[PDB]
Amino acid sequence: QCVNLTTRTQLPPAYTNSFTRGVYYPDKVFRSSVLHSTQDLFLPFFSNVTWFHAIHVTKRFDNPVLPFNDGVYFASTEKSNIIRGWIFGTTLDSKTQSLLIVNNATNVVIKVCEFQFCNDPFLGVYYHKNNKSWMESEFRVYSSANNCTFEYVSQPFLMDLEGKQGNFKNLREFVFKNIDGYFKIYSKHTPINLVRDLPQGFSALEPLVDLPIGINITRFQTLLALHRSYLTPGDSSSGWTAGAAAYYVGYLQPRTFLLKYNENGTITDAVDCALDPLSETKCTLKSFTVEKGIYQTSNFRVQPTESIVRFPNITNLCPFGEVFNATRFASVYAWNRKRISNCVADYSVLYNSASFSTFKCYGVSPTKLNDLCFTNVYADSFVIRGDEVRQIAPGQTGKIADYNYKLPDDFTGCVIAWNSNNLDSKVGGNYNYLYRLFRKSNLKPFERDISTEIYQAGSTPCNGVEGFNCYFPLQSYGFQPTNGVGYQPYRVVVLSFELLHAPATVCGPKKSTNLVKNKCVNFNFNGLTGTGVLTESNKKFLPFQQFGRDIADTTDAVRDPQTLEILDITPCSFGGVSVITPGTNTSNQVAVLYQDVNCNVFQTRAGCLIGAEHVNNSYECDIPIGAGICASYQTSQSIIAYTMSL
Amino acid sequence: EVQLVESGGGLVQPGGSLRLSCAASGFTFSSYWMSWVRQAPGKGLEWVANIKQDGSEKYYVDSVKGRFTISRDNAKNSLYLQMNSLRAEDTAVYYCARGQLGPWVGVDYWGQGTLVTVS
Amino acid sequence: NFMLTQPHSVSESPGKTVTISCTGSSGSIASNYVQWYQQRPGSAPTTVIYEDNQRPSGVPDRFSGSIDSSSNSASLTISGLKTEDEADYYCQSYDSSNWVFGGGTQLTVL
Ligand SMILES: *[C@@H]1O[C@H](CO)[C@@H](O[C@@H]2O[C@H](CO)[C@@H](O)[C@H](O)[C@H]2NC(C)=O)[C@H](O)[C@H]1NC(C)=O
Ligand SMILES: *[C@@H]1O[C@H](CO)[C@@H](O)[C@H](O)[C@H]1NC(C)=O
Ligand SMILES: *[C@@H]1O[C@H](CO)[C@@H](O)[C@H](O)[C@H]1NC(C)=O
Ligand SMILES: *[C@@H]1O[C@H](CO)[C@@H](O)[C@H](O)[C@H]1NC(C)=O
Ligand SMILES: *[C@@H]1O[C@H](CO)[C@@H](O)[C@H](O)[C@H]1NC(C)=O
Ligand SMILES: *[C@@H]1O[C@H](CO)[C@@H](O)[C@H](O)[C@H]1NC(C)=O
Ligand SMILES: *[C@@H]1O[C@H](CO)[C@@H](O)[C@H](O)[C@H]1NC(C)=O
Ligand SMILES: *[C@@H]1O[C@H](CO)[C@@H](O)[C@H](O)[C@H]1NC(C)=O
Ligand SMILES: *[C@@H]1O[C@H](CO)[C@@H](O)[C@H](O)[C@H]1NC(C)=O
Repeated sequence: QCVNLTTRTQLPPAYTNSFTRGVYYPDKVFRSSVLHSTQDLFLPFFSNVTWFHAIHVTKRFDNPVLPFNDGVYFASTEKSNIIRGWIFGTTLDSKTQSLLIVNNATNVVIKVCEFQFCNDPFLGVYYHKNNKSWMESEFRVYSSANNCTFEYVSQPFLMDLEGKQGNFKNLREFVFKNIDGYFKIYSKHTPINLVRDLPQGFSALEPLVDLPIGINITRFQTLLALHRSYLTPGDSSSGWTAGAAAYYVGYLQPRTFLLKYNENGTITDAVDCALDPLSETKCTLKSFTVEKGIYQTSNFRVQPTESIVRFPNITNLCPFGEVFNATRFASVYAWNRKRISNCVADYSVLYNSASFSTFKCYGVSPTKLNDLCFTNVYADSFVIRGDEVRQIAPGQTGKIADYNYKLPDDFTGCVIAWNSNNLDSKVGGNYNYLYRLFRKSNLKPFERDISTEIYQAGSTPCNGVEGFNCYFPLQSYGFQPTNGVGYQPYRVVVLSFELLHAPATVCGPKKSTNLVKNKCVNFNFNGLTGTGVLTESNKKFLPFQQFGRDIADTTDAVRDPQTLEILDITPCSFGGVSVITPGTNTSNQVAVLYQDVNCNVFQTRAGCLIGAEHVNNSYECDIPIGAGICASYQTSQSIIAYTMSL
Repeated sequence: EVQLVESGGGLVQPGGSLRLSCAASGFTFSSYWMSWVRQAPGKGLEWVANIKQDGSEKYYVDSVKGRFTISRDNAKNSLYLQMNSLRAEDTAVYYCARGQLGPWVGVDYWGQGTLVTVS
Repeated sequence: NFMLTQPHSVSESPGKTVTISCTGSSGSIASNYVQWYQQRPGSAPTTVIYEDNQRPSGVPDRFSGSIDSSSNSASLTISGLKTEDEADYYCQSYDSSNWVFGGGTQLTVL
């Protein structure tokens, strides 16, 4: 069971700075006098860390459910042993496996099951009147659990439950990690005499235990113990005390560290590779001592920002006008067949209008039609009454669907239908439109018939004359101006798209973004995906060329198709980060040198030099740079660059 | 991410004239279909009107035929909805509905809307 | 005079698959596209199923649709039936230069 707290005045969390903290043994191996670099999750040096308060003198009780990232750092400068344990989980509602570490006064157990936590688990400490000792009775951390698969009891660590307000005398650090479902705990007790601003000392954290757990962890909470003496009434509403305590919480991120080992196989110092250029120079040379001279650590490369596309001027269009604006329409049994190819497809006016009645596109989705490029486009056209419009779709059967026009079951095209009653019928009605009622068998899809032979239905032939048991399959339509809506004539145009081995001849429209210049951008001018700047050239092009190369056979000149401008292609920038070092036991600052990148800061002939001040006078030089300019450490005193004296 | 802002209501009038506006941003206003959709409080959805991207064609439902008008422009990326001869049935919330290709793709775009009551 | 007929209270079931039917009477709904709209009660509506065979980006796959031309009805199926389903559904087709909307199918008890 648990109880809820009341709203009171708290203190906002503050931020402090770490000083060479969060270093542990990354493996279970022995290294003696070895400078070994490994990729593992540590705490970066001089990084922002989260700080919480736990001292009563007011009433600061802040234990939020902080998220669990990849590896955490937990440092506590505990003196009176107020901290008890830690809990972990994801949703904290008895739905997933969740972890419970409580270091109790008798023994340490590690149970991980679906316990039912409250909004703030805590341990209650009471002061007995007859017994002058502190004991813990309020076991309120959860309600109950259903089932689990793992449990572990640790060594019986002895605890003091007396709380005081004095200065801290011990410092405890804890590191919790979870790779591949394995739980890691790293800890080491280091006595110190300090209250705030943790010292710059170094202390590697030895592994403690390696419980295999195999669950997901994303949230965690901190457990604190309060005291109930005779001064407080004893109710957990507004009056309580907790002594003096403080804890720190940090988050680990993957970094590359070079670790120093002694003859005893213990870690002494650590140097980063992505924190300081001096640290990078130290860790690249695999040595803790750097002499004077030039050094190369890594490279420098600029990345593209935008991505511009300028297709050529689209003036090509498909003959979709007269195939829809046709004065005369053929019969259903003699439907027209028109092939459309070698043109840029334009369906925008096809779907932007709404005079049509049917826009059902089988096989392919009409929402993406400008992006699809096809080889052949076919368009049929016939007139059918409003009742026999659903028979056009494949699968359905009927007189029109099986005797005049049949579509395949794997159609990947579109059907366009609209109503035109006044145009297709006068006051007297139309009688020039024919259709088939009878046929020997069914019709295979995409097959039309022109023969108008008398159909016989019986067994006795009629000798090719009009009579009984044989009639005319071809018959006319009767149309009226005042007929029903379903009897009104409708014009149906069917679009068919197919793919063959020939190159695609129909394509959608092409967009064109605005052109920016003098910037490291990416462009695709129909023949290459080139990234670079686009400067203004002074060389004209013959009026038939779109590409352009150089002596080294590299595409470095492409003409803008819409404005007929000649633009050059140039890589943005690349190079390395060279560093000049005064040497060991002489200085600590370095200067960054670029070989050919063009930009305290001095613009030298041999690239860009920063961190070194140029002087006009010339002395003898010791550290070579190039182009008759060296660097030296001269008078405080800083790194100076000057022309070398012969 | 497309922002739609509507502020055209907030007052009651019997049989008067009302001015509703939908403001849109984050896309090209002159290349997609547009629509207006209203809902009575506690009732189902129903369609009011639609317009083409260039404003050439404007259609309404037969209930509001004869009255009502809709217009658009692409310079300021805004809509104009004007109403006249209101009735007591017009207590509804109004959404400016954005199209993609035409009347077949679907509405798929609804504003937050503005509460419009008459009394 | 096209209308779309659909119920008002269905799918009051925990954690399984239940289908909702939308049908018309004046004409065939399979000629044009029909769409399903999902509306938050008291806020902006949204859209769950469109194109009869598509769903907006970010929409979970639990929702699915189908077309039965024999009964002239459109079926919307929800599989997960999770805690984020408290809405009323609508069915929308197009006849000729006009739009008709469904009556509404309230779903609150999940
Ligand atoms: C023939 O096809 C063209 C192409 O769509 C139609 O021309 C358009 O007609 C609309 C009618 O309002 C105008 O708004 C457009 O400006 C026209 N565009 C062009 C490029 O001319 C034309 O209407 C069709 N003919 C018929 C009889 O419908
Ligand atoms: C830590 O963050 C705070 C605010 O986020 C900032 O004021 C402070 O300077 C940071 N500390 C360091 C060492 O950068
Ligand atoms: C200390 O706490 C643990 C945590 O569950 C518990 O198992 C143990 O019984 C407690 N010790 C005593 C003496 O109650
Ligand atoms: C019960 O334990 C089994 C392992 O034996 C585990 O797979 C299962 O998830 C547990 N039950 C629940 C509800 O998590
Ligand atoms: C736990 O969560 C992680 C990440 O969300 C996931 O990869 C893993 O499959 C989950 N395991 C269980 C048992 O839910
Ligand atoms: C560590 O090695 C040094 C080098 O001889 C030695 O003086 C020291 O006693 C060793 N410490 C331990 C704990 O073995
Ligand atoms: C490209 O077409 C536009 C109009 O579509 C025109 O203004 C421009 O001059 C054309 N570019 C040429 C011809 O280079
Ligand atoms: C370096 O760049 C600056 C500004 O971009 C320019 O003024 C200068 O001429 C460049 N240097 C060389 C050698 O091109
Ligand atoms: C060095 O002295 C010369 C003398 O004329 C002067 O022109 C130049 O600006 C000086 N350079 C610096 C960096 O002071």
